[PDB]
Amino acid sequence: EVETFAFQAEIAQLMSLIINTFYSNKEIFLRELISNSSDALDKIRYESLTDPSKLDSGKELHINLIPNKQDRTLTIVDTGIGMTKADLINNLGTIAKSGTKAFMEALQAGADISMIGQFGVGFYSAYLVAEKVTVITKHNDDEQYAWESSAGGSFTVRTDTGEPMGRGTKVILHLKEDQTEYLEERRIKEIVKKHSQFIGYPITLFVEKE
Amino acid sequence: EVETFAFQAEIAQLMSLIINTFYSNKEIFLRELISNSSDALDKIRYESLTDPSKLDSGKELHINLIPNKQDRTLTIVDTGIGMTKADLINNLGTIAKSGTKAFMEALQAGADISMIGQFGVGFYSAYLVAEKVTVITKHNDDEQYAWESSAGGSFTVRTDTGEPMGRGTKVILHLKEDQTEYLEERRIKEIVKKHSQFIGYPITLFVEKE
Ligand SMILES: CN(C)Cc1ccccc1Sc1ccc(O)cc1O
Ligand SMILES: CN(C)Cc1ccccc1Sc1ccc(O)cc1O
Ligand SMILES: [Mg+2]
Repeated sequence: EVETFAFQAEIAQLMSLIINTFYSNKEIFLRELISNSSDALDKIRYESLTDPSKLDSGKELHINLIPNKQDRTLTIVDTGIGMTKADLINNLGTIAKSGTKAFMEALQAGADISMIGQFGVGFYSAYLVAEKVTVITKHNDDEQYAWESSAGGSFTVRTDTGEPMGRGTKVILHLKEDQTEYLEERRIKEIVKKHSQFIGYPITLFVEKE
Repeated sequence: EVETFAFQAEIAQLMSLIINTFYSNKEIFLRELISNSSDALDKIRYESLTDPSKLDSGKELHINLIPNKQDRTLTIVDTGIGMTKADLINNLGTIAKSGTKAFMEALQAGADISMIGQFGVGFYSAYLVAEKVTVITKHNDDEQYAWESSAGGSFTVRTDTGEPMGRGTKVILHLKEDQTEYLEERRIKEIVKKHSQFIGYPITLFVEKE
């Protein structure tokens, strides 16, 4: 079963703004997704402080960056707290309606798109570079699910019978045809060093067979 | 009953660093505390999206800044999710052990104290300006508690029979004798505009009788 949901009007508006506004500084999408991963890792760490069994689904707390030039995908994997099905449907665990409001009011007051993460909706900066985003997630309290959207007002949720993850979130960015620089090792390294050099979890940039 | 707890060695180390390092840019303490309040407000908002009764303890989501020159206190009040007794004992709901580690490693790599909030331990920047901090908190799942510390390696927790808060957190900064500029209306306004101008909750700066 694939279930299809409509985005709330404000989130649809946010994604259309991200897709259609001319804005050259697209590289901040990776900082925002790594920041979300770090937040998710913080959350499972915090829960584990009083219930160590929370880590039975995986003790390692890390972020992996996986480019694939054949599929034209960049995948960000974390072993953080993950998302339940209900979290996925609630705009990926965000307060996206109120966050979008505050982001829009800030843009009116002289903010720019790079400040999106201050308003809790940094995930949607993925659409600066991706035509489609697939999110695979596993939370301790639910089964493994796949969320997907190519924007256009709707997203799908289905149970994921793919590779079991144990716990965490994978964001698969199906890149736009003119955004393949974000598959290049030196480009990813540059962005991580520029924007994410002090993240408190190991970030491993995977290599590809040439 | 007043219970006294020792800080973990790493947190005690962090507070001693904050208290003893020469660092003139102390004003960032307010940005960090407002940011924590905004995070707590985001959390109760998110919970309320699927269980509206979470707001039975108070529908208003806001931040108040209350200077008191007679007591020499600056109080930051929020109606966010609040903290249970267990949260208070776990370093105010932070991952302070791992966060302190990452903050220290960043300081070695060219970070400065103003970046403390990136590592989840921004609360402790309160000790840039306060000799003592009192935290009154009420979470939906627990009773109202008061946490207190003048650093020096220990903190206390007691049930609070003061004014019932409903839900949220009050951080009371008992300011150092040479830090009373942070009670001045124009100074607080300047800092809020400089560092917190896009927070998505109303921030109300209370006035005093002269
Ligand atoms: C809402 N929670 C239950 C989970 C959660 C909380 C904070 C941050 C991330 C997350 S999950 C996640 C979402 C987006 C992403 O890009 C990476 C992630 O790890
Ligand atoms: C751990 N949670 C259960 C609560 C919580 C989560 C995130 C941020 C703040 C908080 S509570 C709080 C702590 C410090 C402060 O300065 C202001 C606050 O509102
Ligand atoms: Mg944050």
